[PDB]
Amino acid sequence: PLESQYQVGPLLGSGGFGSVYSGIRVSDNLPVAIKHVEKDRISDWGELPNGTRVPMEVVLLKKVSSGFSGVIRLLDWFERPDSFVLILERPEPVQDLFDFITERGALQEELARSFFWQVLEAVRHCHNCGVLHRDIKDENILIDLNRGELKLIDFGSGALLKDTVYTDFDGTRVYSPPEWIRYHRYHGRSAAVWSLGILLYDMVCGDIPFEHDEEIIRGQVFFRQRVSSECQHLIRWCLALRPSDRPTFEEIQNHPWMQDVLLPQETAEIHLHS
Ligand SMILES: CN(C)CCNc1ccn2ncc(-c3cn[nH]c3)c2n1
Repeated sequence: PLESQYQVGPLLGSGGFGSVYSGIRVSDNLPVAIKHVEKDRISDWGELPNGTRVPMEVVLLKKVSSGFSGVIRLLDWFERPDSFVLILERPEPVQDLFDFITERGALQEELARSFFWQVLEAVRHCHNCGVLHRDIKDENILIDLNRGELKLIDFGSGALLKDTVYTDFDGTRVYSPPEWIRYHRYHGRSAAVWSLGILLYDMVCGDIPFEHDEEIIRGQVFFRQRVSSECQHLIRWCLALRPSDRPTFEEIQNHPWMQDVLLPQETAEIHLHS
C-alpha cells in the first residue's frame, strides 16, 4: 500500500479527536480527511474480525461505514509505529455545525428541523449498526454547504451498543445526562436522547442550556430566544431527568414539531446558498 497514494493539504484541526488534515486521494482526486491519532492517547482498543488489535474508533467506523449514510465513512486506515492513520471522506464545501452556529447564532426553526432530523437519521443508522457515538454535539457534525447534508464525525468516545448499563464515559460533560453525573451509570439510547435535547436547544437558542453539573442535575431549561411551544415541548421531553421518561427515536420523529421536514437540497437552497 504505503501512504503516499494521498496528497496532504492544510491541517483542518486538532484536539481530542487527534490531528486531521485536508487531503486528496491521488488515484481519483477524491477529497479526503487524513486523521492521525497517537497510540499513547488511545484508551479503548478493539480487534478486527481478521485478528488485528486496532483502535475502537476503527471498529465502530467499519460497522457504520457500509454506506450510504449521514456518517462520514472510513475509506481506509493504516498503522504506524506510534500512531494510526484514518482516511475518511470529506465534503467540499463544509463547515462544522459549531462554527456555523458561532457565525449565525440561533437557527431558524425550519433550518433546525432539517438539521435535527438528519442527525436523528444518522444516529438511527449507527444504532442500527450496533454503534453508540456517546459524544453527539455540534462540533461533531459537518455540513456539506452545497447539498445541505449533515454528517456525523469523531467516534473516538463511542462504544458498541449494548442493552446493559454503561459505567464508563469519555464524551463531553455538558452533553452528558444527569444519571451519569450523579451515579456514573447510563444506558445508550436514553443518554443519546438527552444529548440530542442539548443539541436541539443548542440549534434553536444559539448555545447549550447547561454549563454546570448543578444545572444538569436540576434539568430545568430556560429559553433565552423565542422558540415555539412545540419545539420547547420536544426539547424538555429529551431532557427529562428520568431516562425512562425520555422519548424513543420514533417518538422524536413522530413529534408534531418534526413534521414536514425539508429535504436537504431545499434546505441548502433556502438557508445555505449564496
Ligand atoms: C471537530 N472539528 C474540528 C472538525 C475538524 N474539521 C474538519 C473539516 C472537514 N472534515 N471532513 C472530514 C472531517 C473529519 C473529522 N473527523 N473525521 C472526519 C473533517 N474535519
